[PDB]
Amino acid sequence: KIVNIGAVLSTRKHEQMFREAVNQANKRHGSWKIQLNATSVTHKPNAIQMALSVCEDLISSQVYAILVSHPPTPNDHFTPTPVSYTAGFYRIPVLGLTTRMSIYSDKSIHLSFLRTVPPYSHQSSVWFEMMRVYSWNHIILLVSD
Amino acid sequence: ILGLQLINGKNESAHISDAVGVVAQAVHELLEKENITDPPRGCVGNTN
Amino acid sequence: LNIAVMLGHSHDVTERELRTLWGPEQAAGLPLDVNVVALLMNRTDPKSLITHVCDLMSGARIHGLVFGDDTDQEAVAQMLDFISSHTFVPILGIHGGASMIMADKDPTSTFFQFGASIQQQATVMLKIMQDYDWHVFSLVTTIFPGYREFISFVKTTVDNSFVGWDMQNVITLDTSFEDAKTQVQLKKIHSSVILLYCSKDEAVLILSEARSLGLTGYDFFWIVPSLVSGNTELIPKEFPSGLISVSYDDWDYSLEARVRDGIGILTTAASSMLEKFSYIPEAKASCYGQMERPEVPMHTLHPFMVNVTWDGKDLSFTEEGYQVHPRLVVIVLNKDREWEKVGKWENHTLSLRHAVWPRYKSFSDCEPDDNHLSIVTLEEAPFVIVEDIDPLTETCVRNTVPCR
Amino acid sequence: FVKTTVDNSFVGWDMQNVITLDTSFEDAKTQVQLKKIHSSVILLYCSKDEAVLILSEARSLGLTGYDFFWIVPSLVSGNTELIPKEFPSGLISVSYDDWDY
Amino acid sequence: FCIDLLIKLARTMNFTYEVHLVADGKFGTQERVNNSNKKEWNGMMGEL
Repeated sequence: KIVNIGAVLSTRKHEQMFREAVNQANKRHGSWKIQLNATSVTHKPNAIQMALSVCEDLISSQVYAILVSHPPTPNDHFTPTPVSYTAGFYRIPVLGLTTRMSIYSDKSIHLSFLRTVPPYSHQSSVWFEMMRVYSWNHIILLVSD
Repeated sequence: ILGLQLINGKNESAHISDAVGVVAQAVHELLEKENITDPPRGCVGNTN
Repeated sequence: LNIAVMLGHSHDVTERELRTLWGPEQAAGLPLDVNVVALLMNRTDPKSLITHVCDLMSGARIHGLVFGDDTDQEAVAQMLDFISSHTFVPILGIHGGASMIMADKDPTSTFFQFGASIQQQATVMLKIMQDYDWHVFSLVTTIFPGYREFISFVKTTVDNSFVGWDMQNVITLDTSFEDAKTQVQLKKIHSSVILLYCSKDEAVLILSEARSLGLTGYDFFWIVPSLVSGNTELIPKEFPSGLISVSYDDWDYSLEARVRDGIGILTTAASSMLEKFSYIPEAKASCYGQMERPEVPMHTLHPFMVNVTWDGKDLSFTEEGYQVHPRLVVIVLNKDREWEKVGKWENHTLSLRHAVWPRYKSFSDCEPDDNHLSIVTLEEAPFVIVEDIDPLTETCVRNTVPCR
Repeated sequence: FVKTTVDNSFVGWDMQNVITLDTSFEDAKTQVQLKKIHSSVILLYCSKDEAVLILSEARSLGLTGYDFFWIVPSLVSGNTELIPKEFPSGLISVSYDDWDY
Repeated sequence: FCIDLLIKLARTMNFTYEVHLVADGKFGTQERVNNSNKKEWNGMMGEL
């Protein structure tokens, strides 16, 4: 019944809409089997401390799927890696939606992690999609690595 | 120069809605499946 | 300085009872000899791992955390690599789950392994085929990470060589392979050799499913890299006797020898850095707190951990994190289901002990084999000519038979 | 009769395993001996219900593609107008006339 | 003799002429690279 689906998110305001969202989810596919619960804690400062919390709080409540977003204020220096690691053990799928640098793409260092935000590598697909119909084919490439 | 820009960007509410809808449908299918292992107490103790 | 070890309920249970490792004499000439700390934690709980590491760090400031495990969950190694980044304490896993190798890691970490990369394993695996001339095969790679590095490496090495292999259907089956997605797929395979590569559960399921129908016969040897059988002593019933699998050492190289190999380099690293510049500093003081500023003047002893030699064997690491010269050993089941040996593997030479293959019963209780004969021949000038082996592609030209 | 005819004519016939599967085969009294067939033509011959069971089991895993024609005597499809949902298209089955005569 | 054919084709297709020779002198009989099994496209074809 209590199919916990956690979502580690940004500050309380950005986490506010979840308790409203779950009620709509609990109502649409409603039955006496899918009475979900929501447990969430913001992106704590530092990394090891939050990695403790995700086991101290989230799976300590025996959760079933994890949702993760970007830290509100800082840059992509400390994107949440341990979520893909702490949940990496039990091979539970983890859903990201905004964090995006294309390192997470390959399912070799992060096992199973799907994103609703597409990494910048798709620009190459977009670049192809327009250079086809532009009357030019030969192209020079410059990029860091 | 050729600029570029995405549609949604910082619109996490719609992403949350779509994600929870997809997950709800998937778990509604999942509840009608084989044995579902009860998630453990957490990190402490069990490492199966 | 201070060095700590870490192990749990392995094949040897003395450990702390044993003790006295590196202590009494060992390499006594090292100035400022380091002590040892014995920890016998059993459960590999993640929070337990972090708590243990942080408790050790906040206590005596260690400069080495050699670790060995006894489970098979591969996911451990990534977290040791992760902890290395966030604690600046070098750490070298040896035996168990946290021993197998994975892809490139972040250069900021200071974690190293003891196994061997998939490339060297594949090279040795192909090297066996030369001494037995079964040069016809067909891979089966299921889903696992790296399932394309293996395929690309084998494809490149086959064509790059000049011996003249015949590489048949590749068959990159995937998914749940429950009922029908492979029965058609796993029916076109007729060559005498397989090169399966997957996880333990995947290997068990594949062997059980394709044991009956596809190819398990007298001339259907299976070979597979070390990933499937990496711990031994947990062999299930599905594995058929006669399977070959190159693997890192299990019988020799006792854990007592491994540990003496372990702390030795750390002491030599301390000597090297002291000669370069006597600093012997700490790494991150205390793990926990509000300290999030990455000062990190340098990786400390990281540049000194490469090309380190100690009492014979050269323990030289790679930038990715492999060695340069491993100690691979080719091993095989037998009648009583216990790996014994087939031969060693030196720097670039195997020199396997055995003669032509004994042709074990590739089955359990089964139907016997009779299609093997032992023809005897002589040499006459125009009918049967005997010639020596050739220095190039050293088996023989592609229009003759092994005339042992 | 089929063995005699197939081995007495010139033609150039090439026969294979015969597989006299037995029992009611709830699930696995035929499966361990059905994986062997890999040829192009089958000549199933049994009662209608058993034929449905066998075809459903075989299509599920074995062989139903563009080059696996099945051929069956009239004892299976004899009454017509009773096609189950298991029969595959492309069957060939001799039968007595019902459209003419 | 080949020069006449080249002149005719170039005059038909009206482009430049940048002639050379081949340093080693060969028809690109490829061999492996030094000490490694990687194929080395030497000679004329490899240079092209």
